[PDB]
Amino acid sequence: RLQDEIQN
Amino acid sequence: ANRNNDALRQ
Amino acid sequence: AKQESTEYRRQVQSLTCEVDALKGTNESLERQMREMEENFAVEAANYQDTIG
Repeated sequence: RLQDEIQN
Repeated sequence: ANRNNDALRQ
Repeated sequence: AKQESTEYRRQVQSLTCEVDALKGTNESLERQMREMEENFAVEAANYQDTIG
């Protein structure tokens, strides 16, 4: 869910 | 993308 | 020897109830390794919303 926010 | 996310979060 | 035979038979029968209640809890550890695969299904769901 932090790779969602970071890669977005 | 939101609706299929909330279906996999469900 | 019959009071002694009544003792060690009860202690061995109590240990037999252990060895089969342990196995039904070893069959419960085989479910906690699926609550693992469901916590990895939440990793894969947060990775689905990542990738999407």
